[PDB]
Amino acid sequence: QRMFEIDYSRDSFLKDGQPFRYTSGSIHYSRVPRFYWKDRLLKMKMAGLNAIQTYVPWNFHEPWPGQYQFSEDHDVEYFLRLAHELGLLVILRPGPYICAEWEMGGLPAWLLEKESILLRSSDPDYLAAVDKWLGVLLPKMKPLLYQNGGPVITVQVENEYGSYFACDFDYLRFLQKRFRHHLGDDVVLFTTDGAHKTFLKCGALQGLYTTVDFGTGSNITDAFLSQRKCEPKGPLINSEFYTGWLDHWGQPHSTIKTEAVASSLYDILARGASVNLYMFIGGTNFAYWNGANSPYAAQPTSYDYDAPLSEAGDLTEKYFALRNIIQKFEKVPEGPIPPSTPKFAYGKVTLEKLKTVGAALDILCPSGPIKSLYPLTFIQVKQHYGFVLYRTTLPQDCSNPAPLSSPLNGVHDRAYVAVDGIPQGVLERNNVITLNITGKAGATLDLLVENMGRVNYGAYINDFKGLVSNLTLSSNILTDWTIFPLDTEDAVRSHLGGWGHRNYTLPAFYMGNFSIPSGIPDLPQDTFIQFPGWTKGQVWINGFNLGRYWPARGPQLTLFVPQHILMTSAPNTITVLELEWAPCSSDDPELCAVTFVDRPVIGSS
Amino acid sequence: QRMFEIDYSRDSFLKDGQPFRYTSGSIHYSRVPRFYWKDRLLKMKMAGLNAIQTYVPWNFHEPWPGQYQFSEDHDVEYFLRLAHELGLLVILRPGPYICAEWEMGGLPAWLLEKESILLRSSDPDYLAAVDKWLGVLLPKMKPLLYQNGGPVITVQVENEYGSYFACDFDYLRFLQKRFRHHLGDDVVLFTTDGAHKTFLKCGALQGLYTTVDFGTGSNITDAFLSQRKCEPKGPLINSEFYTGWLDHWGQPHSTIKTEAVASSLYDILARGASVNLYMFIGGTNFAYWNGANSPYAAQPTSYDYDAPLSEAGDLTEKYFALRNIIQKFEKVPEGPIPPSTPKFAYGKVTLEKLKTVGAALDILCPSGPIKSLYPLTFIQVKQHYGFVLYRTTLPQDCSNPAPLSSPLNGVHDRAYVAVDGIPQGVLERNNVITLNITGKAGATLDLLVENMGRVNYGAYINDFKGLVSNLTLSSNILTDWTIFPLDTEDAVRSHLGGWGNYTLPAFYMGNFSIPSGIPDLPQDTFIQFPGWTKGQVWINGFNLGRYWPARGPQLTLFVPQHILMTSAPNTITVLELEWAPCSSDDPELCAVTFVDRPVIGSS
Ligand SMILES: *[C@@H]1O[C@H](CO)[C@@H](O)[C@H](O)[C@H]1NC(C)=O
Ligand SMILES: *[C@@H]1O[C@H](CO)[C@@H](O)[C@H](O)[C@H]1NC(C)=O
Ligand SMILES: *[C@@H]1O[C@H](CO)[C@@H](O)[C@H](O)[C@H]1NC(C)=O
Ligand SMILES: *[C@@H]1O[C@H](CO)[C@@H](O)[C@H](O)[C@H]1NC(C)=O
Ligand SMILES: *[C@@H]1O[C@H](CO)[C@@H](O)[C@H](O)[C@H]1NC(C)=O
Ligand SMILES: *[C@@H]1O[C@H](CO)[C@@H](O)[C@H](O)[C@H]1NC(C)=O
Ligand SMILES: *[C@@H]1O[C@H](CO)[C@@H](O)[C@H](O)[C@H]1NC(C)=O
Ligand SMILES: *[C@@H]1O[C@H](CO)[C@@H](O)[C@H](O)[C@H]1NC(C)=O
Ligand SMILES: OC[C@H]1O[C@@H](O)[C@H](O)[C@@H](O)[C@H]1O
Ligand SMILES: OC[C@H]1O[C@@H](O)[C@H](O)[C@@H](O)[C@H]1O
Ligand SMILES: [Cl-]
Ligand SMILES: [Cl-]
Repeated sequence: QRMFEIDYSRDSFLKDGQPFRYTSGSIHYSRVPRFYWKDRLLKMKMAGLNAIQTYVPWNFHEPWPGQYQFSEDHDVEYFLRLAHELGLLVILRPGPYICAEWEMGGLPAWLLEKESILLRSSDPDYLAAVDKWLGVLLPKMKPLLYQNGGPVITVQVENEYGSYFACDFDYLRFLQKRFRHHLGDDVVLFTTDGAHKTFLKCGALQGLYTTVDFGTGSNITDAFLSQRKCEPKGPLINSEFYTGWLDHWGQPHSTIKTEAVASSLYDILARGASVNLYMFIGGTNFAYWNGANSPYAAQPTSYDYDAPLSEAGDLTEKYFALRNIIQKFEKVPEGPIPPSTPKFAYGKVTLEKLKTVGAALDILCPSGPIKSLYPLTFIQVKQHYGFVLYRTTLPQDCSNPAPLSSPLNGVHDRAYVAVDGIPQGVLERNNVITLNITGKAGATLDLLVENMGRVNYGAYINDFKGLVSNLTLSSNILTDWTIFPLDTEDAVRSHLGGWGHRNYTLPAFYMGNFSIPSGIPDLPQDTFIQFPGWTKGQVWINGFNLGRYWPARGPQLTLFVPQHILMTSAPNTITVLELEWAPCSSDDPELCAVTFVDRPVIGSS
Repeated sequence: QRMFEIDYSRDSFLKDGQPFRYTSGSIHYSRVPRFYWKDRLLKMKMAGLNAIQTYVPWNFHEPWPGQYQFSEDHDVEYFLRLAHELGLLVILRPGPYICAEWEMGGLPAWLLEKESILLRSSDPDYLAAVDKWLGVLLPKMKPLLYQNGGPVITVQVENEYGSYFACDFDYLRFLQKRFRHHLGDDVVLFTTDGAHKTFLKCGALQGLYTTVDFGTGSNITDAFLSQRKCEPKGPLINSEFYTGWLDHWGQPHSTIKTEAVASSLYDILARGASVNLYMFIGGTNFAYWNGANSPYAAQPTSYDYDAPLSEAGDLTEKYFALRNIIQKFEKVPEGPIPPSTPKFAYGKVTLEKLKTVGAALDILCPSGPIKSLYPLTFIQVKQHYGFVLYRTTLPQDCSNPAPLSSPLNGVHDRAYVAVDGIPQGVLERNNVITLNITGKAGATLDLLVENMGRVNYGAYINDFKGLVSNLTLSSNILTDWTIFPLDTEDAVRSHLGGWGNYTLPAFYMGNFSIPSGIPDLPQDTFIQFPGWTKGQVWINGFNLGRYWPARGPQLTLFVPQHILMTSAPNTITVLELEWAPCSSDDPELCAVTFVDRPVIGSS
C-alpha cells in the first residue's frame, strides 16, 4: 500500500514513509499536441525534475453541458499514464478555474447562459455545474492517485482564489467536500496564492495546505514567511516559480534571464522547499484557446513563455542552466537527451481566394440565422468561440458618411464592417467605438464580430462576447437583426462544401496546397508559418486550426506547425481566413502567398 | 512505343526521335541502404540530373554459384523502378567487372577455385561463369529497358578494359553477343576508357559506342578529341567525370575543390556532351565489400568520395554549386530539397570482453578445422571474406626469439600472431614479412589472417587471400596445419553462442537503449573508437565495416538509423584485432562513442 502525505513534525512530505520533496515543471497537455507529449515529458525528466504539474481546463473537456472530450489531444488520462510510465509524479490542478492565459480561465462559456451568474462563488447555478463536472472528472482521476498506483501526489483546489473579489469561503468548502467525496480522505489537497497576506486572506482554507507562488523579482525569505504565517508546519512550496512571463498582442515578447531563474531556483532548492517551474514548456494556444486581461488585452497564439523548453520543445540555454542547478541537489538521469526536433523551411506556398465570408454563409450557417430586435450575444446565439455575423439594413440613406457607433463600448472584441459588400473598416473594444459608413437606404450592414479571448483573470471573467449592447447610426438605435453563428471549423474541414459531408478587403477564405514527398525518413518535419503582407486572421492546415496570426501587431510573426498534421503524397490544404486586408488583389499571384521557415519569430519589434 | 538511339548523322542521342543529352550522377545501390534509396535519388533529381548511373556488382548478387540475392538491399530491379518512378533515366553498368573500389572489382571469389583462371579474358571457365550470370541478370534488365517502358537508356560492356593487360578482343565480342541475345538489337551498348589512345587501343570495339572518362585535371578538348578519333560521329560522352577521388587506409583523405568540378562541368555541358558525375553520392562499403589497389593498399570503409552528397546523404556546398551549373542549361525541379538527415550523438557506450577468437572456435567453426600439410588459401577453405585462423604446433623450442617468416610475402593481407595465447604482434603484406616469436616446443602457434579486400584494378585481381605461400620458423618450413574458417557473421548474430603491445583478437559487446515514442528518434549517428586500434564492428548483427583509428584518415563509421531500435536494447559488437583499451581497472575506457559529425579526414 502506497502512501503520500505531509509530515507536519518535520516540515516535509512523506513518500511511502520516506522523506520527499519535489522539483516540478509545468506542462499543459492542452497546449502540446499528444504526438509530442512523450517527447516533452522525457526532456522534462532528463532535466532532473521528479514531477510535473498540469492544469485541467474544464472548457477543453466539456464544450457543451454533458458532451465530453477525453480522447486524442484531450486524453488527460493517457497523458497522466505517460507521465507515470516515465517515473514522474504529478501535481494535478483541476480548477475548476485555472486562469492560465486560457479562454475564460478554463470555465465554460455556456455558464454565461445565466446572464447574472457570479462565477467562482456559491451562486447555486455555478455550483451545480461545477458539481456535475467534478462527478465526471474526479472519478477518472481517482485510480491515478498515488495511493491507488498512479502518479498524482497532490491536487490543487481552485487557483489563487485569494486574488478574486468574491471571497466566498462557502465556495471553497464545497470544492473541498467534493474533492474529498470523489478522491478520498488521504489525497493531499492544497491552494496556491500570491506570497502576501492580502492574497492569502481569501485564498487559504482550513484542511487545504497553503502554498505560495513568486518569481525571480521576489525576496525568497519574505515569500516563504508569508506561507509560514498560514502553515507554521509542513513543507515550503512555491507552486509557480516563474521561468518567464506571458505576452500580449502589440507588446514586446516577455523574457526573463537564464541567470535570474537559475539563481532563484538554487536559493529555493537550498531551503529544502518543493518548487514548481511555471512554465517549463509553454507550447501553443491552438484555435481560440488563448485568454486575455483587463483592460482588454489578448494574449497571442504562442505560449512559448520564454520557458526552458521552447514552444516547439527545443532545448535552450535556459534548459541546460536549470538542469545544472538541479544537478547540485540530485543525481539527474544518465544518457543523452532527446533532441530539439528538426525544422524544415517548405518555402513559399501561393494561395488564392476561394470565397468571402458573406458568400459562404449557407455553408457557415447551415441551420439558418436567429432574428432579433436588438443584438444578441455570442452566448445567446449558442456560439462560444470564433466569429458571428450580425446583419441589418440601413434605415436611412447614408450617401454622406454617418457615424456607426456602440455608445456603451460593447463590440466585444472586434467588428469587421461592410455595407453592401464594401468594407468600411473596424470597430474595436476600447479603442474605436465609432466608424463612419456610407451606403444607400436599405443597404445591408454586416458586422463580423470576433471573440479575441475571454478574460481569464480579474473581476471581469463573465465576458459574454459579440455585440453586447446596442449599435446606433447617427445616434439612433439600429433594430431588426439577422444573426448568423459561423461553424467555421466544419466549413473549413469541408473546404466550404466543396468536398461534401461524408484600406481593407472583405473578410474571406484563401486556400492553397503544397506537397511533400513520401519515402523520405526525415519528412515531414516541424515548421513555422509566416504571413508577409497579410494583416489579421485565422489559419488552418488540413483543417487543424493553428490559431491566430496578427503580423500587423506582433510580437509573434510565425505560428508553430507540428509535423503530424502534415501529410505526404496527398496535398496539404492551407486555409487562411483574412479579416482586414489580404495581399491578393494585384496582378502578381506570387504576393498572395504564405511562407514556411525553420526558425520561430515570436520576439519582434 | 519508345525509342532511344544514337543518331550518328547528328552527333546526338535521340529519345523518342528528339535530341537528348543526359546529365547523370553515379549512385551505387550496393553502398546505400535501401531505406535511403529514395532520399538519395530525389536529392539527385533536385540537383537537376535527368539520369543516374549504377554498377551491378556480381558478387553482391551471386555469392556462391547458383545462389542469388535480389531482395531487400540487393533488389536492383526495385532500385531501377524507383529511379523510373522519380522520372530518372538509367545508365546501367553490369560489368561483369566493374572496378569501383569494390571487392575484386565485383568478380565473385569463387571464380578463383580454378587457380589458373585468367580473369577478364576468353578463358572458357571465366566465360561459362559470366554467361550463366548474364542469363540470370539480363533477362531481369530487359523489361527495364527504355524501349520496353523502363528507365535504362544505355548499357556499359565491361569497365575500362583498355586498362587491363589481357587485350582479349574475343572476350569483348562474346560480351557484345550475349548482351545482344538477352537485351535485343536496339539497346545502346557502350564502353568506357581513359581519354588517351593508349587506353582506347584495347578498350574499344566495333558495334560498342566508345566513350571516355576524365576528371578535373584533364584538358577537356584533348579528352574529347581522343574519343572522336574512335567515334568520328555521335554524342560526346564523359562517362566518369570525377567529383572527387578514392582513399586508402593510411593516406590523406582525397578532396577536389568545388570550383574545379563546377568549372569543368560547365565546360563539358556547354559542348552539348552527355556526362556522368562519378560519384554523386558514394555511400559506404559496409561489411567486407571494399576493394584495394596494387601495390597492396586497401580502401577504407567510407566511400564518401568528397562527393556532392556526403556519405550520409548530406547536401554539401559542392552539391549546391553543381545544381547551380546545371540550372544554366536546364530548368531544375521546383520545391524544397529533402534535407540532410538529422544526426544524434548517442554518446559513450561501455563494452566488455565476451570471448577471445581462440576460445570462440566452436561457434565460429562448427564444422571442425581442416588438416593440411601445408597452408591452404581462403578459396580452398571455401571462405571468401573476413578471417581464417591458421594453427600449428611449434616444432623447436623458442626460449630465445626465433624468426617466423613468410619469405615470399605470402600473408594476404595481415596476420594477428599468438603463441600459447600470448600475442606476438603482426605480419603485414608487403611490409613486415618477419616477426620474432618465442614460446616452448609443442606451443600452439596461431595466425589469425584477415582478407583486407581483394585488389579491384590492375593485373593482380586474382587475389586468393590467406597464407598463399609457406611460413618458415628459424628458416624451416612450418608444416602440419589446423585451419579454422570463421563464421564471424553468425557468431556475432548469436552473441558468440551465449544466447538466452597487443591483446588477443577478441569480441567485445555492449548495449544502449533509445526511447520509443519520440518522433525524431532514432537518428543517424557516427560511431567512433577512441583507444581501440583495428577491427570490425556490428550493431544489431549488421556489419558496418572496418575501423582503423591507428591509421586514418577515417576515424568514424556511418551508422544508419533504420538498423537501430527502440523496442529492445541495441547491441554493439567489436572484434578488436590488435589492442583493446579494456585491461585497465577502468571499465569506462572499454567503450565506443557515438558522435553527431563524421571524421573521415584526420591527418
Ligand atoms: C529579503 O528579506 C529579508 C527579511 O525577510 C531581508 O532581511 C533580506 O535581506 C532580503 N533579501 C534581499 C535579497 O533583499
Ligand atoms: C466621422 O465623420 C465626421 C464628419 O461627419 C467626423 O467629424 C468624425 O471625425 C468622423 N468620425 C470617425 C470615427 O471617423
Ligand atoms: C437596446 O436598446 C434598448 C433601450 O432602448 C434596451 O431596451 C435594450 O436593453 C438594449 N439592448 C442591448 C443589447 O443593449
Ligand atoms: C487542393 O487539394 C484538394 C485535394 O487534396 C482539392 O480538392 C483542391 O481543389 C486542390 N487545389 C489544387 C490547386 O490542387
Ligand atoms: C587544351 O588543349 C588545347 C590543344 O588541344 C589548347 O588549345 C587549350 O588551351 C587547352 N586548354 C586548356 C584549358 O589548357
Ligand atoms: C629478433 O627480433 C628483433 C626485434 O625486431 C629483430 O630486430 C632481430 O633481428 C631479431 N634478433 C635476432 C638475433 O635474430
Ligand atoms: C610449401 O613448400 C613445399 C616446397 O618445399 C611445396 O610442396 C608447396 O608447394 C608449398 N606450399 C605453398 C602453399 O607454398
Ligand atoms: C544490455 O546492455 C546493458 C548495458 O547497459 C548491459 O548491462 C546488459 O547486461 C545487457 N543485457 C544483455 C541481455 O546483454
Ligand atoms: O503566466 C501567469 C500565471 O499567473 C498566475 O497568477 C496564474 O496562477 C497562472 O495560471 C498564470 O496566469
Ligand atoms: O574512383 C576511381 C574510378 O576509376 C575508374 O576508371 C573506374 O572505372 C571506377 O570503377 C573507379 O574505380
Ligand atoms: Cl500548471
Ligand atoms: Cl557508376
